[PDB]
Amino acid sequence: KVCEISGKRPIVANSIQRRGKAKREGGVGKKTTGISKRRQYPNLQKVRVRVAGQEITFRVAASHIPKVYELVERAKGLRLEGLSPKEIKKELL
Amino acid sequence: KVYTIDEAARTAKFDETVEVHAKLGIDPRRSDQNVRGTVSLPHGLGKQVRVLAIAKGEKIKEAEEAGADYVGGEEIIQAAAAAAAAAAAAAAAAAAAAAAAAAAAAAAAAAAAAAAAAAAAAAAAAAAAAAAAAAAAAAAAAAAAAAAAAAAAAAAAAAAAAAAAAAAAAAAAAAAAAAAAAAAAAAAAA
Amino acid sequence: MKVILLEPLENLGDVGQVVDVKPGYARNYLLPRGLAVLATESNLKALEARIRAQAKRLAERKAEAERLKEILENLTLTIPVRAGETKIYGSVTAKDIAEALSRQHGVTIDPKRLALEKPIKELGEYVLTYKPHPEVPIQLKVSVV
RNA sequence: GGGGCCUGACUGCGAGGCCUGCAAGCCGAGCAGGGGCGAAAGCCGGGCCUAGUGAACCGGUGGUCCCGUGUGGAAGGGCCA
RNA sequence: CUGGUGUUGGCUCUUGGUCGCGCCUGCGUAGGAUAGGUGGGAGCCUGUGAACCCCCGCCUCCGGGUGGGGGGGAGGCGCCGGUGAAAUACCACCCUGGCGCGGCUGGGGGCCUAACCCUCGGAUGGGGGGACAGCGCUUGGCGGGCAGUUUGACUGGGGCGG
RNA sequence: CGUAGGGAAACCGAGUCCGAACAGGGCGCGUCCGCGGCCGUGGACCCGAAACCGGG
RNA sequence: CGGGGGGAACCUGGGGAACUGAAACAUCUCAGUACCCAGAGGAGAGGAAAGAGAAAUCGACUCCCUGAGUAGCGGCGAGCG
RNA sequence: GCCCGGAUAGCUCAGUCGGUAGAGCAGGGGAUUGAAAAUCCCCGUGUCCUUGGUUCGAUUCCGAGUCCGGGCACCA
Repeated sequence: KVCEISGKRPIVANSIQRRGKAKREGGVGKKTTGISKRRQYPNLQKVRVRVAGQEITFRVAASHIPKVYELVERAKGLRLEGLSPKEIKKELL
Repeated sequence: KVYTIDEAARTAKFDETVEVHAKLGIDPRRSDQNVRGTVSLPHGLGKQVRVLAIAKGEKIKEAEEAGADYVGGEEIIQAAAAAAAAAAAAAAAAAAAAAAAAAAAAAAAAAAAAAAAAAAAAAAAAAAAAAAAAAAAAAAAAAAAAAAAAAAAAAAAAAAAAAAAAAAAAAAAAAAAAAAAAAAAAAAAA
Repeated sequence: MKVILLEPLENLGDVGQVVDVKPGYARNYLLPRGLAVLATESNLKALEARIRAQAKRLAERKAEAERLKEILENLTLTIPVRAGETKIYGSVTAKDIAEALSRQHGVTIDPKRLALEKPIKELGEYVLTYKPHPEVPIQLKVSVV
């Protein structure tokens, strides 16, 4: 699925099977022996976090984890609470 | 520091026991190497350059006194060929090699400067100066050096004896300098 | 992972120390247990602000002590106690000392930051020390009438 | 068949023909370079002759007047083998 | 299925590889004796406490080699000599193999809990599992379960044979 | 488009390429519009599959 | 306050074939085409240089004609461009 | 094409960390025995594949030609 932080989402890429000596060595060169569709997924993970009172998890690509510990630091300077686990995350931008 | 400080020898008494040591490639490619037989060096060093040469019965006068001491003739060729506890070096001129009697019973000899008659000739400076050392199984290097009284006269091996580095065909990088002996050791670039 | 401490600890301790750690550690231990915080410049500069304040704000009570040292370090008290012979009839605790010295020179003094054991009870000459850190020994004189 | 010196089992070219759907295949006098054998006339561009062979593409070697993506060089190409 | 990496953390035990540095290391024959090479090299060591004796580690070719600690006191070594291819003290670069601490990365083995995961009369918590598993990226492998295809011509029909 | 060609190219030019070569030999003198024949690309003379793929 | 659903084509974006061609076929082609989804509007996209590319150069983007079947790409095949 | 491993007595093969050439087995004689084995004893076999070289010499160190043994690729 998609990173709640970055917007990263699985992308489509090819899987190319080759054979042969690279031209840059012995030579002749390589020959593609099959291409096919496939996807690459973002490295999505789970981040449970305290914040205000309520617990709040993120779905986020590993690359962007820190970016959350940025928000929690930007979140301190705010008026919040009021039984709102999800309504926090929303307000957490 | 700002140069290779020889006068940083400032461990006993009279100092002519300092040295220059290094290392290079081990059996590089497939032969080895060879130093310049008594490297001429920008100083004659005022040394008692013991030239035990291989002269004729004619070069007993001035083969000695071209910066040296003793020289013989045919009286050390065949008479001193039978002695294994008693009996620099010039070379017999034109081509008369010394392995016909003087290799009988690894030494140290390249040749002496050319003239076709004399040795202490009408221009003779490069004839009494610095040492030389060939291969050494593991490393090699291992040369002599200079005297106790010399400010700038000791720093004479930068582009001369440490530029003997002109007989190492290929292997790695032929330098690992480390000078000074019989007291301490400093090491410097060339 | 750059972080600034709080609760001292082993291998990394006394509060406010910046020290580097494994993100897993910080993230799943220090930060949630409040044993340290992100070494963000946001915080880092707010750290400077805890030090720059307190630190110098404390050369006040130190330089101010020497400003009060340089009035009583030489000045004399003199107590006209009602005494008999060499011995005294009552004592002289600091609630007197401090007080007498207020009404004698208009200076406040803690009856506490002194160097007093017993309440004198004896006429002669004594000079006690004061507090804290660097100390100021005040000079006093005991009398009759 | 036997012996002597040899390396023309050449490099640069090829009038002109055989054969022939193409592309291949084959013979070639003569000129130049620098040679070999011969006193010389001359002969030598493998083998008495007709089989022992495989277009291009893609690579590899060794050369080399060439090209070198702003310029100088590289990288990589072309050319000859 | 599997290596590497991420998510991924603490604390130990254990070891590799390397390079810093510092200590050792060496016994074919002759030769004082356990001589690693090549060059220096006629002077050094000792109150910056030697000769001689005991306790004590380590190494061994069982001959010795070498280090700590005690005592002690002004004396030891090399040159010379001789044998050997090479000779002695002492200082130099120079691993032939081994330890001792350093750094740099590498591996196993334990224990932990806090990520992840399962559970619990609904829990900011309690149990269990646990840095593994799961999932991302990447490496090689197994792979008619599935897919796309190819399986030549001549030929007294085709195939078989040629 | 044509008025310049040769050479893989650098280039040279009525020449130039191979070559050491004043041997040889190889290559080296219109356009625009209409119409018609034919060709290449699109079903390309018309009708016809067995089938393959996507979404229902 | 907004949204929702509809709209012949046309537009952008997310996904994305096969017959076919290569006179078999896998790389390649058909083709980012057909189709599915989401979105936009009278249009949509793009748009003011971290651009081009060899010019003391030009100066947002879009569209048309050139450039040119050139440069190149390519089981250097078919073909693409 | 590129990197490994090897050669030592008739056969299969050990090693100075540069100074000795050896097991085992086959092979031949001698003791044993109703025998053939297994036993037990003695004796032959050496370009240490190849020339060079390091060194005081070399059979192990280095360059090397050589033949087999694998190993991984590649093939227009």
